[PDB]
Amino acid sequence: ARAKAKTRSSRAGLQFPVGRVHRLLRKGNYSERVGAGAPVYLAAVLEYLTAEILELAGNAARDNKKTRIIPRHLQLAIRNDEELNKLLGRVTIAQGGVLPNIQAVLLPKKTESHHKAKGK
Amino acid sequence: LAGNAARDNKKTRIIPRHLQLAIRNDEELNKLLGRVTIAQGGVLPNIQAVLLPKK
Amino acid sequence: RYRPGTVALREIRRYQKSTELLIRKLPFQRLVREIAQDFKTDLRFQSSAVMALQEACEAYLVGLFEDTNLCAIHAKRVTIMPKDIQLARRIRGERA
Amino acid sequence: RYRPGTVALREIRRYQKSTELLIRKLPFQRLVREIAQDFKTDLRFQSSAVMALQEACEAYLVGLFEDTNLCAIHAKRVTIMPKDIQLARRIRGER
Amino acid sequence: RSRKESYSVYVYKVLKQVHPDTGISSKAMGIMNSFVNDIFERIAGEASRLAHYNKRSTITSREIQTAVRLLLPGELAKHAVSEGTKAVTKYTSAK
Amino acid sequence: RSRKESYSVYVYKVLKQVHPDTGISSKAMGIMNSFVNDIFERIAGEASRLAHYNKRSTITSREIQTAVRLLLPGELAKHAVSEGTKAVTKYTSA
Amino acid sequence: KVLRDNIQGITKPAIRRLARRGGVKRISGLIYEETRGVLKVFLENVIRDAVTYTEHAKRKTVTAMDVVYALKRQGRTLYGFGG
Amino acid sequence: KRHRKVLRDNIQGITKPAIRRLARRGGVKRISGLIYEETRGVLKVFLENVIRDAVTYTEHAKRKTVTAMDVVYALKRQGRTLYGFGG
Amino acid sequence: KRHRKVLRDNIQGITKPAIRRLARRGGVKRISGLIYEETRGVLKVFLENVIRDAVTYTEHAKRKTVTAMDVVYALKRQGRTLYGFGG
DNA sequence: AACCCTAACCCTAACCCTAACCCTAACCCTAACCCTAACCCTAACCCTAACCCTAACCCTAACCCTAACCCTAACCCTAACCCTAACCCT
DNA sequence: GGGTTAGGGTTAGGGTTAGGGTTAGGGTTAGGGTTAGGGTTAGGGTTAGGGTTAGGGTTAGGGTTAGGGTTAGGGTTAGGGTTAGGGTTA
Repeated sequence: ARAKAKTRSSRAGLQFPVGRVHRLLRKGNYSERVGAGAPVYLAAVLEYLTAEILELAGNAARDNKKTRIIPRHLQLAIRNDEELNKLLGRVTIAQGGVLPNIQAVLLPKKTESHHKAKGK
Repeated sequence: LAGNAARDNKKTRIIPRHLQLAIRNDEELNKLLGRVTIAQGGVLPNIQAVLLPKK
Repeated sequence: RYRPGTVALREIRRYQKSTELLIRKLPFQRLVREIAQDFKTDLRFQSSAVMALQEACEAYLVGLFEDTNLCAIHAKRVTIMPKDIQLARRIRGERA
Repeated sequence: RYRPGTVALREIRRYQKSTELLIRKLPFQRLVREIAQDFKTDLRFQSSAVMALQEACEAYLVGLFEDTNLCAIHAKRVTIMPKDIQLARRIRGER
Repeated sequence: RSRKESYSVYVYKVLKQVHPDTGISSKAMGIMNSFVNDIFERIAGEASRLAHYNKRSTITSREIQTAVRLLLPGELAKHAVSEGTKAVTKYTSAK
Repeated sequence: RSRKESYSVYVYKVLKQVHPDTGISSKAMGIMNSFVNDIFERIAGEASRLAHYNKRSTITSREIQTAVRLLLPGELAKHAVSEGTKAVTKYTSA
Repeated sequence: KVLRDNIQGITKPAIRRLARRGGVKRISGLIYEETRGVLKVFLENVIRDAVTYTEHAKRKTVTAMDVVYALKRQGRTLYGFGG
Repeated sequence: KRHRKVLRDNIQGITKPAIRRLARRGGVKRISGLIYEETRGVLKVFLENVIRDAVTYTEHAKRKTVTAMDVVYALKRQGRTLYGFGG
Repeated sequence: KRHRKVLRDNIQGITKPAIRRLARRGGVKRISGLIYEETRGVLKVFLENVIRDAVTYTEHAKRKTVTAMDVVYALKRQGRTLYGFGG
């Protein structure tokens, strides 16, 4: 009952492996018995997170006229979104850098009044 | 307010443009002179976010 | 003489728009080697390990300096004080 | 006539040398019930659960007030400011 | 030759699906590889404790769905939950 | 009704050994019970990861001895290590 | 679910003795609102965590064990109640 | 004639003008005087802690080479999940 | 290269056949459990606040060798003069 | 928002097992619910005493000036220390 | 991952003086505290009745496992699409 090549596995555009997670969770000393629908859910969540991160980093990469995803682009993209920063608040990306932001209250003279006189 | 708005442009002389920028910035002064159109003052640099080339 | 106040912001923007290393490699390697010798002798180091150590130290120093500046600028002072670092470390829970 | 500056320390020592509850139970239970109703209706509460919640809230409030006082006393000010709480929350990483 | 497990083909396929004419760099691949393995031990690690707390030992689809609302924030948690439900529905519809 | 596991007899024996004519209170027993179970999942939890990081799966005496210096500070870690070594020596002797 | 008269459950003289336990001598005016808002946000987070936990266990009674587990997951290992 | 080990001038490896541009990345404009010593002491304490953790890890693995993976694992155990190097 | 024993005597050597032999001269008969450990620590300060004086003395005369003529002036400041080996 | 001349790293095919994803039957083991009864969450109220609310009098406390002087701000001749290939091993 | 021999050019380290930034002194005029008084509103007993909490046979729909086939998946390999610097133009 071979019939023809029944293409599946990576169905519905789910490019994440739906099986290596189950293999890594069984030997990972997590639980005694692992279900079948859990790896699918985990792979879907991981693929959605990766796709969101990539689509949020590519838009920031295209702003600097760069079609490459450098670590600086990922650092600027993660530290921009609210949910992405709340999820990755303790993660420090190597070769990333601080977000370009200055600070107010830096000049102490502000008004710059005439302490002298008009007539010398 | 006019002097504070003019000091940012490195100009210690109050011009009508600085007066228009200072009047159209304060919330208390905008509701009073809302129907006042200061001549030779222009508008405020405000561009919509939809007009900018986003994603 | 012109008034300063613009070279500092220019240097800040230039160093923020670049991702280059500021601390050297050989002095840091010698320092971590001397520190490791205090616990156990006959120890070596690699390149990626000391690189990750330098990156973590740079991130920690940047965060500590940012916290110190944010604590000092809120007290009507543009400069920071040596006690502000201890204050930030006590608030964050690094030394108790 | 006693000058001000001693009743505050006396009350502080009296409240620190005692381990009695300060917040009520029924108002806190009604508050947490109203909060739980915003997510899902038909919910109940116990006694040990709300007791642990009150204890955790009291500990968090004590820590936040201590941090606010320690931040305010270092700026030559004996009193605290409403911005000091936000400052401490931003430093600790709560926002 | 004991090769090491790495997520490269799937990452490149996802990037090409969400952004054409794009790709990954050198250190970006290792960063994404370390990011995947970090959340892999965080979501799956909480499911084991959640199953042990209820005197159980079966981690099914609900154990992973409920762990999304705990790790992920708000809007991302609902989106991931919807994606997982659609995926399990497409899986149960046809094998 | 299914009894619940609690550390009470051993705690009372230890307290009587280190301090005569003493005892535990009401909430103190639950506090100590919650404290024991907290460190029980912290020391034993790190040994599994330490064994998995080296492509192993055997948690022996060295896996617990090395985990002492990671969780415990300085003097307490050396004291616990010495106590564990003397205990394993008395166990292997007889 | 009561009217919006429970959110203002924190008074003003009662919170004075509460801050005196830590070491606060003088407070202010907007503290009665800022502390209330911070407490409301933290309680919303803890209640959401407990609701997610009791939904994992398919239970409708928020017990002390679930609250202790949620506090430990957030980073506050509370002792006393539970196990 | 032919020996010599290590000294201690490496502790003063942090200068003064080089640390000025380092703090400028975060947003610091003006520093002070005792910062060059306080920051050095804090860095020394933190590095001693991280080096002790890495030494304990490499002693568990019975190795004498501090690799990047052990440093990353120690940083993650302390509370700093560093990315880039390792896996 | 260099020898791996760069410990330079981590305050050892003076153990059971030395501490007991030194205590037997005074009048100590038995030794309890601890006794030691701190015995090698109380002698560390005796060389920390004495040899530093000799080093500081030799640094004043632009020298580099602590002779016997400088070790007697350091002990005289504390209040323990020695006759014979000094001169 | 020169974008270009420089220009190697991101770049589409392709490709050979290939090692994990799927199939296919057996089981087998993992949730309600209906009797039930027990004790804990909640519902009206009385008192009365510490606890709490509201003016007057005033003694320290924070802030805005005034002059003042010492530390950190900005080149300049260097010339020592930090890189930049290229193999070579143990 | 260390260790070698050129080298050389960007980076690090010696004066310097002048300009604005903490620090030091005097009321100051607005800003919290308290003790005398009273009118509570939360701290304790008595119930008792419903609204939940808490164990137990029994499935059948939820799972778990030994076997193939095999679609999908993992190290190399070009030549081309914008990416870094250098003079121009702006």
